[PDB]
Amino acid sequence: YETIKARLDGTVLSATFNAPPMNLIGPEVVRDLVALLEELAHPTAPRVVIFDSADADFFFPHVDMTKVPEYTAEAAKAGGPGDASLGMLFRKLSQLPAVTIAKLRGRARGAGSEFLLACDMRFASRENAILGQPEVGIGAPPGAGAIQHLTRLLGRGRALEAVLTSSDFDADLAERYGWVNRAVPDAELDEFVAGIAARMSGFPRDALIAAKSAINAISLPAPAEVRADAALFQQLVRGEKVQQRTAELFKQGFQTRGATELDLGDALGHLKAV
Amino acid sequence: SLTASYETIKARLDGTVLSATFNAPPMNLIGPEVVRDLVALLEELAHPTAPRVVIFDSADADFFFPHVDMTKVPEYTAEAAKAGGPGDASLGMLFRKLSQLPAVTIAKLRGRARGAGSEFLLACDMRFASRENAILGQPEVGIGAPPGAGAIQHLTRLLGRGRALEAVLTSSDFDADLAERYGWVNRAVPDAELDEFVAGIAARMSGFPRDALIAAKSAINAISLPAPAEVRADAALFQQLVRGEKVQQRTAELFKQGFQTRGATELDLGDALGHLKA
Amino acid sequence: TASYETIKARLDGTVLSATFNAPPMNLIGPEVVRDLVALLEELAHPTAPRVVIFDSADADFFFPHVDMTKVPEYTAEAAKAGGPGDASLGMLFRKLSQLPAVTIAKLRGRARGAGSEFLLACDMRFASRENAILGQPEVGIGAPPGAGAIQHLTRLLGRGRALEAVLTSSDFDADLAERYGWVNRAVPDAELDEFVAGIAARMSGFPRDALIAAKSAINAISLPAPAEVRADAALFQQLVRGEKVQQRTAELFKQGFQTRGATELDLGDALGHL
Ligand code: NA
Repeated sequence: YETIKARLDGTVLSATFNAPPMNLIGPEVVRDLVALLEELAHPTAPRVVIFDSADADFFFPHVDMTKVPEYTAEAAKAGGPGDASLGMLFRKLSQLPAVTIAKLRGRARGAGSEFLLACDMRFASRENAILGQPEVGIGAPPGAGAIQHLTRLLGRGRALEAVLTSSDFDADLAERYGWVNRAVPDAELDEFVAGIAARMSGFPRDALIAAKSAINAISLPAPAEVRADAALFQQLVRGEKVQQRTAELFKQGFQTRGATELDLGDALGHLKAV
Repeated sequence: SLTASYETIKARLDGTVLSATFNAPPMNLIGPEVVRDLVALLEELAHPTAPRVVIFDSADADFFFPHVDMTKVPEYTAEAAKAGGPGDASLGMLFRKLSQLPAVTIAKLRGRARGAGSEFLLACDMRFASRENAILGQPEVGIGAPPGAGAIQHLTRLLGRGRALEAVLTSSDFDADLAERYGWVNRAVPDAELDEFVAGIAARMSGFPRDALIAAKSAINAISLPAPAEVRADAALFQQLVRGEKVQQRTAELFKQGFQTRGATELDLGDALGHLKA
Repeated sequence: TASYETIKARLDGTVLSATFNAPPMNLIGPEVVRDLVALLEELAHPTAPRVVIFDSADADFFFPHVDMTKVPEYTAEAAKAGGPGDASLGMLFRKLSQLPAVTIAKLRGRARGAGSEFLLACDMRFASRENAILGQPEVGIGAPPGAGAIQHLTRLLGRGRALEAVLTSSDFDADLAERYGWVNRAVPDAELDEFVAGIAARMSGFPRDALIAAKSAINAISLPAPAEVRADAALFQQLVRGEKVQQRTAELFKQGFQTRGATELDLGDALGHL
């Protein structure tokens, strides 16, 4: 794919997001993810997919704020009527027959964090993984699953903290809060994740699918709630207050590889109230 | 900076951040005055131009709230009723209104918060506790009733079944570090850093769009709060057991040893309960 | 107090210490299930002990898993505890969870499969840092866990960590089990007996109706519905009928399953070699 480099080692696929300049989630990333999910639904597809990033500093910084309609239209192609949202695409990711493992170095914010949250397991580099939900600070509630996943993983208090402060969390704090399964030393992370994927590679396909389906049924929101979250994000992200705050962010180097994106959580605290 | 302040709650507004300090001597028992003032504060905070964020703390040297005043239950329940509709005459329903406020609420804990005191903190949006001096507990079962103002609903969700059964059924006191490990508080913070930490959190949210804060909070609450019927059921059961013979006898024994005074029984109530003889 | 063939019981005031002792290796077989059914009946009485501490007499195991050579027999025993469609360890363990008596599982050594599910059905779990091991080997063999691990682990661990524990079928030490939420706390082995005795003692003088009321209210929020317990069992049964489970179970027996060898001592690892 244009934005996803795939290497298949047995029944384990390594899918690497490589969408220069900085791995924004735009229409091409979404299009290629839609195509990948279609492939991974095949009976003889890999049992396990490991997701990682080719970018030095980011997994995904967030969605491309200049292409919201465009990436939304790509996301719609994965679903049926009512599913024109990144949120419903990430729901399909969560329900995939393949076991998905997110391996995080560097920064994953906004829908970047939501992508990780939709995967089955998250393992993060202690030294360099950073998670955040900048959406509220910019001016919209998270629209692709953070509300649904974080509330269940973190519990009410910690989810309110993460979502409403829009602050950045290092890997150790993310582990303590439950946002990732575990923080692992950077030097051990690749081997640790490869080993886990190798565990499951030899297990009966139907057992993996049955157990995952059963756990998902208990722990995923209903589609109505996913669609409601997306609709409210889609409304507020087009609103005047978000326009003004995003305009200030653009002046300060938003969607460039600089201080604003590297330390976006901090940057939001300096924005003038609208 | 116009904002109401009350006999038992010292409230002041600095921009869009309200600081509200509970100060109800002699020892911050949740009595009718505290409940009345909290009812009034929650009504004020429903206004669209009200503060984005409220920081709650305590003026008391040793307690946030020790628990409810067990000598004034009908009187404080009557005050609590004024916050809601028919069937909402309970601290549980008052604390549900607190949870659902448009304002983001931060509980800053030093010293002891037990019973309905812990339940107040649990109803707030975020809890940050002094590592050195914060203590949490649910003494209700040890006295002889299940918690009646939300601890069952909140702790089961935050702690999970096993740890909630441990906390509620043992009525033991938890220090800040263990409270954090169990999920009763968001984080334990060194005492010397706690004020600045909480101020920073509040300052973050102070400049964020009001509608985004409210939208996100409301959606999170929808997933994680009980239904009103469950809150009312929790309250009903507590109000009846606090009048059964065992609670009356054990409460009387506790009063004999200094319950509702600033002494060993209240400073270490978790321990006191374990030594009461059946 | 009553002692049983496989459950050695001592009553001290209002605290019952019930020790599982079913040689050669504490498999959950028909005798264990029979005796557990009888014990649950006794513990329903108004003047039963307020608290029960469960432990094991076996040097290496709490319960390794069920005796897979006696499935009809132990199932028939479990059936006696419930109504139509309750002939499952899942429903038996639900009855355990709903007991008026407070149950504390004190874990040394290995508890896997339905052994872990027994512990999960108890009210509190405290584990020896040095020697407690937990695992759900079911997916590795080829079915989702059928006796409550799906329902309990998803709630206690959250989606990500539950998917990890269930899909990997890996063994978890006490410290990791505590971090993930599978046990309440990990305690040094030398302190574990005193710690658990202290917890039981806290509750010994508490009003019976308060303990029962609070436990019932917590269970109502945190237990699955009976239909979901029945469905967990049925899903396990569908997959267990399949060729892969039959084949992999046979290979495990060929490698010393249900004997005190490497396969049972280190079952998590053993599944990876199939
Ligand atoms: Na948790």
